[PDB]
Amino acid sequence: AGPVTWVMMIACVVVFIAMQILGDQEVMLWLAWPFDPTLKFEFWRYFTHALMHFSLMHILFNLLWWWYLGGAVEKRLGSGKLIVITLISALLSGYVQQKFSGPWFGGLSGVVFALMGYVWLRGERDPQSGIYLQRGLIIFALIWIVAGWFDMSMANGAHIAGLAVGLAMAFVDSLNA
Amino acid sequence: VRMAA
Repeated sequence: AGPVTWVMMIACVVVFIAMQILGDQEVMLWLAWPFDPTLKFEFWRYFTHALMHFSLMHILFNLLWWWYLGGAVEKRLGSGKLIVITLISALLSGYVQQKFSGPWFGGLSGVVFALMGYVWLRGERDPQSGIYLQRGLIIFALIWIVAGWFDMSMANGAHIAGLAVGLAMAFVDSLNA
Repeated sequence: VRMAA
């Protein structure tokens, strides 16, 4: 089942609903990464960027990946583990996307790229954890990054920063194991 | 705007 898996899928749907009623821009003004240093103390923004989606294929594609991989981490390593991966990856993939291309980005695939990174590496270095990423998916993941380099209009810094975060954490966690 | 993706 997974409480931290469902809470995030419900948050993303609640916020998507609001973007349909109020328009994208109206939600963006309030949930996006701070665009002005004066707003730096609006702490929610460092995380809230991750809840915003721009089409139905955007949310569905993301929530599917979140369910498959997020649910697997939560099931085997617990709710606390998936919380910490989510918070650290959302903050850092946000920070890198803002530097690459400014603050107008949104979506969960920064968290998703860190999950792909964590589940793959953790499954190779600590097979006993009981999670893993299939080879057929580590290829789709890699095609997905590079298809963003050569363009749609993806947040490329989010993708690469997320991936990096998730490898790092999976490495650290495959020492302590 | 850029999608995370």
